[PDB]
Amino acid sequence: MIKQRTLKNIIRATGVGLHSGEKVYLTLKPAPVDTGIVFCRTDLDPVVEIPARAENVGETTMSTTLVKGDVKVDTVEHLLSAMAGLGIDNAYVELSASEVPIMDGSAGPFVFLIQSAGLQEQEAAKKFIRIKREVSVEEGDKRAVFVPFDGFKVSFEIDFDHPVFRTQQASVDFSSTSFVKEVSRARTFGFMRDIEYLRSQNLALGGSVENAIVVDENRVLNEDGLRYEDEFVKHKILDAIGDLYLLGNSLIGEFRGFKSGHALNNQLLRTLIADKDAWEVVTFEDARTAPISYMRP
Ligand SMILES: CC#CCOc1ccc(C(=O)N[C@H](C(=O)NO)C(C)(C)N)cc1
Ligand SMILES: [Zn+2]
Repeated sequence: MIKQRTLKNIIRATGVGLHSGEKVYLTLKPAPVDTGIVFCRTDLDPVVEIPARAENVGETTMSTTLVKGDVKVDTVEHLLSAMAGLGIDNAYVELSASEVPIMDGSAGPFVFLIQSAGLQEQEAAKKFIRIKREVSVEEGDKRAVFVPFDGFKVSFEIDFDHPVFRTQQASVDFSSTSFVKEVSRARTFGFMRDIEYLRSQNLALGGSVENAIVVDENRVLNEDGLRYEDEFVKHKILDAIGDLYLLGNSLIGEFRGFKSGHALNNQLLRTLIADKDAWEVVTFEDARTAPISYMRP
């Protein structure tokens, strides 16, 4: 069988929230079978747990935020993209603040911290969600779609009227290309002109060339340039993988994004969940037959 996975050992990371600018401690802890991903705010008294599920998504303005009453966990998408890429089903995510650390702006440091500690396969089948029919959400010129596909594929299109914006479309098939090599290192991006407005709203407070691609009026400000020729659209793919992982199970299908973001990604998940005839929970007794393959633990 394709087994569920958790962490072999507890791992720790320190960083700052991209939007809050606040120092934060992140701890990833091994979790038992069928736990899912659960956030734990250890700076609160009492401590608050927020399961990483589509129903707990409260805000989608700049990042995906989880909410439980008056308690929040901001910018969960890059850590969840790393967990989805590596096939982590169960984990406790302890945070000392309301925002996950931005690290270098990509999923790269999270992928490394997890792979350093290593993965533990658990004696229970991994549950997948197969897309049986097309599900789509549109709002204005923005669109987010699930199409049946025997594997996992992400297609994305962005349309920025800026001189820096190169390849604005990309399609990644996870049967042909690894998450680690092709997507994990794609950093988040911001426009210098927006950062001014964002900081007046207490947003992007921790943003810098150290954790983001910073775009000027005509070029990338970062001394060392880009990690990929199409790093902007590859980061949008990284975000969709993370937002989609809030479904709580790995998807077997194709995601297509057209100028979409966190808000529409969550709306698509909400529509899929509601449209129960569009999907089915499946397990694979033989990994040789399975449409999605994961790296050895
Ligand atoms: C100096 C300096 C600086 C950096 O400042 C910012 C400001 C905002 C963002 C942001 O909103 N990013 C989003 C993201 O990746 N959500 O996961 C994205 C790409 C979907 N809009 C990123 C960096
Ligand atoms: Zn992002």
